[PDB]
Amino acid sequence: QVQLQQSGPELVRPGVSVKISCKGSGYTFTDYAIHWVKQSHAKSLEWIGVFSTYYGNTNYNQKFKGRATMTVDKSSSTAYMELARLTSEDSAIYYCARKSYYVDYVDAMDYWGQGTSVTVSSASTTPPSVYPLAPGSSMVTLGCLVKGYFPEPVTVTWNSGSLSSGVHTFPAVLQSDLYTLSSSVTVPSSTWPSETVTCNVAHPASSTKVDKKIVPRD
Amino acid sequence: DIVLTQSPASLAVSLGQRATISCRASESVDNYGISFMNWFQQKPGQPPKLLISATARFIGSGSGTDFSLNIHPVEEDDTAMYFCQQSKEVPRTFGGGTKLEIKRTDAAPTVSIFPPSSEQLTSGGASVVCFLNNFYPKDINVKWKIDGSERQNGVLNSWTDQDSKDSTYSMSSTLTLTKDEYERHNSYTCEATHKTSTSPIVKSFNRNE
Repeated sequence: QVQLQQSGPELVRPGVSVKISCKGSGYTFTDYAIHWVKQSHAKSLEWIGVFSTYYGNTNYNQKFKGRATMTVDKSSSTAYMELARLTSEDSAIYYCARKSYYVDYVDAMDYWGQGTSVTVSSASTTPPSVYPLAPGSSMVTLGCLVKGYFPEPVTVTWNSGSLSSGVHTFPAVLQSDLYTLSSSVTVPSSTWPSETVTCNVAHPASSTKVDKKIVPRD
Repeated sequence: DIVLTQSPASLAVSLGQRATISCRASESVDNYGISFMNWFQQKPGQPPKLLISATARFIGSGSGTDFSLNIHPVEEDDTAMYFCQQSKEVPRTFGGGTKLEIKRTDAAPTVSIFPPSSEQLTSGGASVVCFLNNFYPKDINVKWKIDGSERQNGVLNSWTDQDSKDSTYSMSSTLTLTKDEYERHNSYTCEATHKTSTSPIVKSFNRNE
């Protein structure tokens, strides 16, 4: 299967550069060019440029002012994009996508990488505090409050991923350089607290994992 | 650049019905009978996915500057942002996106309120959390009351996108106080106004219980 695998999320200080990778598999990498696309929010897709993996030729969107440099490692089927002199306006998800023709002569972007989230900030990496939300003594709803961390992302699971149905994990909110998010899980009332429910939180940027059981109030 | 303008910003369509989304280009994206126009679907948390290129539930139409995407019949998993994109000229450009919402029956929110954990109070903070889950339509307002008086400062809200399975929305509202202010009041109330009831849904707790 055609797959483009991108590098992980980056926290970078303003004024530095960041170099992100996109490794192709499941096809002959140098037979297809690579598009790069910026997504600064849900209603914005902006084309950065297209890179010929075979010839090394590039065509850039002038709006990036030459701050983007596209390169390749043909032996490892990997394309790179370096963006220099970063500001907060460069905080975005960056995608690579394969150029192909589904209709003859019409440039399309047909398989996409999973995206690389870049945060441009001077703020300090900070681990989350994880607070269990239990109700007092149908379905019961339990919660987990993940507060005061930076940067994104955190991953929240319930019972190590065994509880997947009935979960709502909400988008984080940024205030004063710290993120807060919450997650709820709804389970049959006959299953808690007679059985255990645990919030599992991982914050890769601070190399932190926290497990908090949701404990009935005493 | 060629500018692409989509209409509407969002639409709600019932299951099995037809959705039509417009894209207007600032100049022709046609030549030699070929329309250099693609459409993409982006579900939350996922990269865009190519749907249609040039011009069976997804069908592109149009010519010149005037294009549209038709989805028929609409299914629950079609809730997504839809983008048009032109390959007539460099730079490639995208429209601003159109959100497809699945119209379903009204659903009242399930409202749950939580006091601050003992762990948080020990470090001197106090967040009160209210979940308002699995409701439809998406329009909702949450009011926080402390001892009967509305509180505005310290409230932070977050919303989910529409659920790809049951077509509902959920919301989390967190009122954050200091432990000092929190322990000076007794009654904390999350109050939700939603189309589904004439009277607002009230969940509360008393700190001293």
